[PDB]
Amino acid sequence: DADTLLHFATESTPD
Amino acid sequence: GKSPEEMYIQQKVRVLLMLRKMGSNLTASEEEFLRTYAGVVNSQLS
Amino acid sequence: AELATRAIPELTKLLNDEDQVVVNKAAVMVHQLSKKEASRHAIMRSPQMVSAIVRTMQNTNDVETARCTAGTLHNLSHHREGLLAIFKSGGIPALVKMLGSPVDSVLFYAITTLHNLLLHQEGAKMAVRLAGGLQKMVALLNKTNVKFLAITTDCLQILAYGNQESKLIILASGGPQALVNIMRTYTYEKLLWTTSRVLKVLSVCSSNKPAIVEAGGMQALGLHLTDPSQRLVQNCLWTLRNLSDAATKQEGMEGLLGTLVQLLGSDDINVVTCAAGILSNLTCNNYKNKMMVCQVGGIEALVRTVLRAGDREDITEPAICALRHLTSRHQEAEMAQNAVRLHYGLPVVVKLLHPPSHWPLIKATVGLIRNLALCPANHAPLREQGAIPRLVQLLVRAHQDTQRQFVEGVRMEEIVEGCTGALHILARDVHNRIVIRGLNTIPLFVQLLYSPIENIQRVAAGVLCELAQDKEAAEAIEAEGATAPLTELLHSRNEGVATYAAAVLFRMSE
Repeated sequence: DADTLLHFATESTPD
Repeated sequence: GKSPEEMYIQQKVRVLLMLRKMGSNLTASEEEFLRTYAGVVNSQLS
Repeated sequence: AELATRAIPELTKLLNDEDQVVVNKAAVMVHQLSKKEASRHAIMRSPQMVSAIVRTMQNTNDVETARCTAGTLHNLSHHREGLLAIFKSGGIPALVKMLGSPVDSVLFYAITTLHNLLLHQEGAKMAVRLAGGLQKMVALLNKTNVKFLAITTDCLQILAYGNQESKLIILASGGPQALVNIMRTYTYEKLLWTTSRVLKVLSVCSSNKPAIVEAGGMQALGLHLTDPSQRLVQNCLWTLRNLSDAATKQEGMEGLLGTLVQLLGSDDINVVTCAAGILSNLTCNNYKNKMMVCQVGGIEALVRTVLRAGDREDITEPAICALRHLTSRHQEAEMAQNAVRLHYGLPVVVKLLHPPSHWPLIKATVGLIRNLALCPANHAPLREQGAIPRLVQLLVRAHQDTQRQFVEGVRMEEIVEGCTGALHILARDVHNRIVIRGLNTIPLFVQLLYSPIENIQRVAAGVLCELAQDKEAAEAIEAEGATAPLTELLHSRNEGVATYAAAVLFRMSE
């Protein structure tokens, strides 16, 4: 159970 | 290890020491066992 | 009026005269007429006039003229017909060339006129890119006039939005470092805001991302997280989050981390959501960041955040993940494990194991419980919250699934492994072992011993090993035919599997 990453890609406005 | 018996004992010591190293508690019997065979313990532990 | 028939045509002829002396004069005059509506329309409706102005501007050597012609185009760009005429007169290539001008008044007119074209004139973006405007603009980011910089940075944003090619050119021109420098140097809100938007756009590019992080982007953006400007703060948070999955190796992060922990208390859902996401990524496999976050009260702040979030998973998932990271593999993991309980977090944590929680959240929650169970003081309270029966239910259902792939992006193999892993740790307590055995789980753990997945084998052998420390339980495990499958695990390359399996065998026979 290693630590995990969350991948985000908000280029404008999340919706 | 010059017999199946001595082989059993040597591996049991090794497993118990690793078990404790991995963070699990040993039982009272196992605790006594490790004392009875402190020699073996010290061997592979040294 | 006489504007169309006499004025404009005469002036446009003068702007082409050889004796540039009569030109600088005409330039001045035209500039004045552009200042008044009536004559401004006469100018924009004369292709010959507009062309003469463009030509003159990019050929003059007389500053006063360069400024007057550029200013004229600037005033025309306010109108739709003006934007089109400049565009058709080849004004973009000319304006871009003017960005190399040594006269500040000229640069301001040129950049603002281009900004107007980029904002409203169809075809403007391509024209600017083709004229090499991106390189010119980035090179201008070393100027110090903040209103000028605010316009220039916005131009880059307009040009870079959704355009990879442009993002790469900005990168090749040193954009990342120039933009980060601006964030650490100026205090003009509008410039910080426009610059943060350019950075946000670039932060989704796999090439610009690492560059921004290397230039000190994380720390630079962190300097504005408490600014009164909400638009600025939010854009910085968005950029930070986009970059966060690639900055787990930066330092000088104390301030950023401190502020993020504070933002968890915000009443602004978007602020809290972004803050949780960023903290989760920055604590991922980085013991120093884990140490600092706990140091500034991160555990309490995160627990409170989870409490307030309720069923909102955009907040609880990253927050629970952050907590999982923070309660593992670092000097202060034990205090963190204790802190979660001390700040009344155990009840909600266990609560998240139940519907409406979705799988991704369930997976993170089980991992957190597993870490919390490493703290003996959490054994009784976790039990008293009903964690064990739920963990068993999750385990049983997931195993049955793998026997009959990604459910919401989660394989049940992971649930089987995770729940068994949490039970393995919980089994360290005598009372938990009684509950566990009473749920008739031994037969299942024995079957998990045949799992083709090594990690499942390890935790299955693990929980049986803990359960076997009690005489009666060891007998029951042997009575379940565990001996055969355990013996088969003795030669595993995985030390854990080999050790736990051997231990159960020694405990069953002793």
